Amino acid sequence: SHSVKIYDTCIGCTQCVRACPTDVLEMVPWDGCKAGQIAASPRTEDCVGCKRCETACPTDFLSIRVYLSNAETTRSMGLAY
Amino acid sequence: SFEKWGQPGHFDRTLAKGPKTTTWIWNLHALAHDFDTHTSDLEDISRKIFAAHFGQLAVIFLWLSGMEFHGARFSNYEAWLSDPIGIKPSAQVVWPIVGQDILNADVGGGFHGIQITSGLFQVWRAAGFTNSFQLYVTAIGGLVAAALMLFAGWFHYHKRAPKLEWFQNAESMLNHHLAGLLGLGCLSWAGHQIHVALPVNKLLDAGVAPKDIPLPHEFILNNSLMAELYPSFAKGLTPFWTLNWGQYADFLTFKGGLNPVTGGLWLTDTAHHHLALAVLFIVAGHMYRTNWGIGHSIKEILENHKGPFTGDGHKGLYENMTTSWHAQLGTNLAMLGSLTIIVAHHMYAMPPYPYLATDYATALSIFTHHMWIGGFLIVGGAAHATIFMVRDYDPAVNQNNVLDRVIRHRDAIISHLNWVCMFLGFHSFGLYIHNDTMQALGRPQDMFSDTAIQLQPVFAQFVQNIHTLAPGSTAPNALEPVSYAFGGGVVAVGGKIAMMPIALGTADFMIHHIHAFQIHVTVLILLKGFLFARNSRLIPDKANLGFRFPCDGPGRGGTCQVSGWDHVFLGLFWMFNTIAIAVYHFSWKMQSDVWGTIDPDGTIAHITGGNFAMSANTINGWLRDYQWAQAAQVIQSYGSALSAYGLLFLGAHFVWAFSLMFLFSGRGYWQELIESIVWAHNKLKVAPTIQPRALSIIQGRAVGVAHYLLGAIVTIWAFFEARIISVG
Amino acid sequence: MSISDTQVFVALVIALIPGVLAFRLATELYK
Amino acid sequence: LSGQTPIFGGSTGGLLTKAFREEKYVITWTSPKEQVFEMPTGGAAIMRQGPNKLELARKEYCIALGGQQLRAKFRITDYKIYRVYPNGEVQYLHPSDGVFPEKVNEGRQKVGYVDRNIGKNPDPAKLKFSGMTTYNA
Amino acid sequence: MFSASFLPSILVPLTGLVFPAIAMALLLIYVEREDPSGI
Amino acid sequence: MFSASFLPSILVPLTGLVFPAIAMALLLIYVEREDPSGI
Amino acid sequence: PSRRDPQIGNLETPINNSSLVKWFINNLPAYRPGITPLRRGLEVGMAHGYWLLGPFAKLGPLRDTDVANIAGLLATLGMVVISTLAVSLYAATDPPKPVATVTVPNPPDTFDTTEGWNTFASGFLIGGVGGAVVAYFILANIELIQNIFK
Ligand SMILES: CC1=C(/C=C/C(C)=C/C=C/C(C)=C/C=C/C=C(C)/C=C/C=C(C)/C=C/C2=C(C)CCCC2(C)C)C(C)(C)CCC1
Ligand SMILES: CC1=C(C/C=C(\C)CCC[C@H](C)CCC[C@H](C)CCCC(C)C)C(=O)c2ccccc2C1=O
Ligand code: SF4
Ligand code: SF4
Repeated sequence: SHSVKIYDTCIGCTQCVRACPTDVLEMVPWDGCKAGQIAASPRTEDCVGCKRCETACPTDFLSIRVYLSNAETTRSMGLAY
Repeated sequence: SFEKWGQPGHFDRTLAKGPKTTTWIWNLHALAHDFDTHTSDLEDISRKIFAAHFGQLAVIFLWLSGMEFHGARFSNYEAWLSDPIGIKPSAQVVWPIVGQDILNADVGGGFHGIQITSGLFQVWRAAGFTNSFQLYVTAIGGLVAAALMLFAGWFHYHKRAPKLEWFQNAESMLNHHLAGLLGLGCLSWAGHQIHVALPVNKLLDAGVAPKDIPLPHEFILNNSLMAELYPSFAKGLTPFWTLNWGQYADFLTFKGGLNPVTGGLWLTDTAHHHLALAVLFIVAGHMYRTNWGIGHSIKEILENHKGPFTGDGHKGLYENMTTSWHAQLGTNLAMLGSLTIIVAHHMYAMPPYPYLATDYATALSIFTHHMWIGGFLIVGGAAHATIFMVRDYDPAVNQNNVLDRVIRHRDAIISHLNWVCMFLGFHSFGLYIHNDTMQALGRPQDMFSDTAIQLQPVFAQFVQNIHTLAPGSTAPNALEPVSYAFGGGVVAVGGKIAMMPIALGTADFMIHHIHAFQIHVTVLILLKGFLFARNSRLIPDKANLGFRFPCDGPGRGGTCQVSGWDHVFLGLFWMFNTIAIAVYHFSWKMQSDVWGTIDPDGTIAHITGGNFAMSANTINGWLRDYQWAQAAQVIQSYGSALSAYGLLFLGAHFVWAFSLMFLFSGRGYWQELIESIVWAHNKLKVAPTIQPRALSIIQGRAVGVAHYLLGAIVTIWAFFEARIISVG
Repeated sequence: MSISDTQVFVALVIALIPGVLAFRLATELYK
Repeated sequence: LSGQTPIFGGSTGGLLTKAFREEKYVITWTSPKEQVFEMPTGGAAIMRQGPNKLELARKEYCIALGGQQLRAKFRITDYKIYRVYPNGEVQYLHPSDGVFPEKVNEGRQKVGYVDRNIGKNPDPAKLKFSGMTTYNA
Repeated sequence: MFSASFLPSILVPLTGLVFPAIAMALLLIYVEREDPSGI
Repeated sequence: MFSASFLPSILVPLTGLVFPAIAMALLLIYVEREDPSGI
Repeated sequence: PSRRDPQIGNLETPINNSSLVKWFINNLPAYRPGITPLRRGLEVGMAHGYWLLGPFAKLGPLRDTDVANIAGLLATLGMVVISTLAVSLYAATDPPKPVATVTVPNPPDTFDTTEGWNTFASGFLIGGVGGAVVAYFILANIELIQNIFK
């Protein structure tokens, strides 16, 4: 659906992965900082636009962003009907 | 013992540390009372509620006693005593300095000041008040009782505070209150009435030297003058010992109508009224079960009423009514609101005080005041219902109950509701604008009044009729009809109407129907927020997240304004509309075909001339034939001694536009402007340490709606206040 | 004396209470 | 897929014609105890013993129940969710990590990345008459 | 006539004719019904 | 009237009613077209 | 006891599953079997064109003039025409999800198809015109009862 954007400032507290109710994140193995596993978006197709995730990102200039696209569908719009 | 106040945030652990930014100020005035948000304990909560109630009562006593005192030393009462017609009561004399010197409201007898409109002297025409010194003592008593019960609150919180089982005896609560409070107070007031009120009322028929009229001590044990009138009232003959009450036909009677010598009704009826009510709900309030092993087990009554459509009936409702508080709050608020508005809708056809229908200024002031309070608080009742829904509930004790049975089929209810609202809405308003177009289109035969296409509310007419001839058969021991707007003779005094029968033609139809329309949509909004409070078809975390929050991000498109109190925002807008047009309708009719002047033939020359049958059918007429009259003097109503009060109607528009400014705009814009001003101030080394931050969007919405309501209501009260001054 | 639309009234009291009450008391016994 | 459902009379927030003709979601777990609980479509019910089939039209309700209701309250952490096609095909959309860890594995899905500072960012000032955005490095 | 309205003029025919008509029609189609349902 | 003919009597309805009718009908059937052709 | 599952968004209230109502709804020309779509259109047109002329017959702007009968006739004529136009174009653009939402225990009929809809519209037109003229004839002689004077 919409697009997701990842950066390097992921400290690795993993408050975003516990905040997104849409299963669009996972901590893939990293090496750079003490994190060793940095967040990423494997399952964008279920993005919702709630962006409760970066509100859970404590990093200065929060490490995740979401570029809110234009190719919406019944899934991205979230209708029970 | 003064070392404790200046330690702010004493009740919250978070905002107690320090004011980082201006936000810390705002919340200080926001969480000072919801101490349910402080702990889980309850005895503390109850104690706080008791003390707060005592404080409110204290300020009550204070303000009433002070208003008395003003009435004693700066009010032309005792001069207005001998003549309640040719003198207009007043108070609050103007202070003679620059700016307020021309405002001397001179009301005859040289008494300047401010021509008030609250009709307290009317009470002081029934209480029989001669000299202001007794009133001085009254104020002293009021204030000392205020201080007394405040001290009592301090004691019952700091030294001996009540325990916890002291809360939930609603049985003894109802018994004590219902019986002891209401019945004993009412019968005591009736005893005061018969002893003093009607005697001096008798003595106010022909100028019987008011102060010379004796004092109550001259009637406590002096039964001679009490034996002058009412021969059965020698002592009483005490025939109640003999169970005979036929002797007492002197004072304790039943007339039921207007007394053209008092400007109000016959006070004897009110006295016997109060007697009957007293004993009636005394024996009522003696119902429920208490400490003598006798009475209803009320938590079993509701268990019994179930059936096929019921499911399981009213099972399991007391945990809600006692464990939680917001429930009780909401229901009692709704009931009080309704009760108040019926009171308003009530006391313009049965004036219960002397000189009420003859005094055409206090009436609508009291009416509109109470009417506004009614709605203005029933919406709050509904809001507290919703706050109960979000704060207090249970999945366990709420299986299939009459409560749960609606929350399972809400969609059908609300869909049919929307259906009804749409139907009524255009069925009324589009019809109205249709007739508007027809009148503007040289097709007058397509109008809808009597002189055109017909419709007549026969139901109201027939009910009023069957009310007209009530006495004799339905009311044998009754003399006159209950009122005179239904039927009877046009009752009046002087060249001044008291009450005439009211006519319901064609224009009544759409007016009542749009009343119902707006009430329907109001219920729609409020109940919608009610049901869709915890879970929506898209948001399943509402109760999991709160009820005071702005939005849930730009998911699903937009989601802003999905809490509940925004529902009540929209609802309060709508109820504003409702009550505003309601008071419009009431004022215009009761100044168009109920009120005016009178000739020796009883010829009622009304103020306006019956304008509904002429213009209250098309929109352009509604602005012409109402506000042309409602303002044509306010433009020039200033510019002399008893005119100088340039009213803030000219002033309220400004606050209204300033209001609407807050609504249409976001906040990031203001935040950036703030940051630029901060840059400048920091360049000149004046940067305020506490960093300013723009308002939160909910805060801005709140201040916008507040200013909106304030401006509107100020405008309208200015309107009809000056309008009545032009005739009263 | 004699009557008016009140006879349309006494007609109106029928066709809900007695009407469908008798209808149910009939259809109870499985046509 | 178990022939059993919690004790629940009925309601009107059920399914629509979009459900049995476009998609259904399914969630199951293990509740050897029967406790009263809430549901997102309005109303309450009480669970069954062992396998517990809850079938639904959307996805977020199952996630809300699993996260906020099941393991947050009753400590059941073996619920599985599936997406049912209009013909009957089923997709094990989750658990795509088995144990619901949300951070653990010996190796994970590795395709694509962006580890780039934002101060230096591609712009329409440079990317012109293309169809892409700032996602270049 | 009297203080009532036209009603006794025309309310007999439908009760006299058409209601018997539908009665017997429905009855006849009832007495030929299939199995095992019938209304 | 004047030196012109009836025309201003009846030439508004077709422009007022029927031309909008065909306009919207053609438009609606256009906004549902198949692929990849369309007129 | 729902239709197939008590958790579905449907209820067994005794207004949508009463034997009286289901018998009364099944045998309507929209559902009663043993007929052609042609007859369906004919009958629906008959009914509607038979009642949809009064609502403006004595109600139109020519209400009390001495012609309003044929005026209402022409009005309802144009009305049924444009209604047929509407349903025909609906058929023209009809076939996304070529079904109708089914709640009657059985499917209604094979009436659910484009050319079926077209034939139905034709029969609607015919029956509507017919109901129109026959109502106009009933209403023609104001003396229709005056000759009877009963
Ligand atoms: C509405 C209102 C108001 C008013 C109020 C009122 C008016 C109230 C009332 C109240 C009252 C009116 C009260 C009273 C009370 C009383 C009582 C409660 C009584 C009791 C009694 C008793 C208890 C007795 C005792 C005794 C004696 C004395 C002797 C011996 C024997 C005995 C012991 C029995 C106000 C303005 C505020 C505000 C607004 C609104
Ligand atoms: C003006 C405005 C601001 C700016 C207002 C701010 C930042 C508040 C600043 C504090 C105020 C200015 C202090 C009030 C000062 C007192 C009122 C004293 C001044 C005297 C006046 C009464 C004349 C917002 O932050 C905002 C946010 C969301 C929606 C709309 C708006 C909005 O409209
Ligand atoms: S984006 Fe935030 S929650 Fe996610 S890994 Fe980085 S710091 Fe942790
Ligand atoms: S809106 Fe935010 S939390 Fe929700 S799916 Fe998209 S990135 Fe994740």
